[PDB]
Amino acid sequence: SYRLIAQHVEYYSDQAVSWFTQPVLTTFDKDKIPTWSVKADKAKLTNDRMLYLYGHVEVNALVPDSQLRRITTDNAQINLVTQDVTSEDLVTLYGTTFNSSGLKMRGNLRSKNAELIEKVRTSYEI
Repeated sequence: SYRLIAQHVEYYSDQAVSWFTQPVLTTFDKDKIPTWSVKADKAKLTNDRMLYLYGHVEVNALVPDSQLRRITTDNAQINLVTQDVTSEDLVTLYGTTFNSSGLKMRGNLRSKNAELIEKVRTSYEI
């Protein structure tokens, strides 16, 4: 369950793609309680429900029961059916007990897990 709100939108039927200006995506759990908010400057939605997010991507947790609180990156890709998320850019994961930075990320909004792939630094270091 999700909602996608945006300002300008263009849909082109030949490519079957929508382009959104300032998308705000809200995902919801079994009971329609909002659980994640995802914002970006711009997004492209494909025919098979892959959301590509571009510019100032920000993922925020909306429930207290999540160790991962926030993710930021220049660009990210979400599958809206399985809730997988990826970024191939620099990423910052804000958690409950420390924050982390690295190059690239893979994760899932339904399990609430996210991992950085390379060059990983934490806020508690040194």
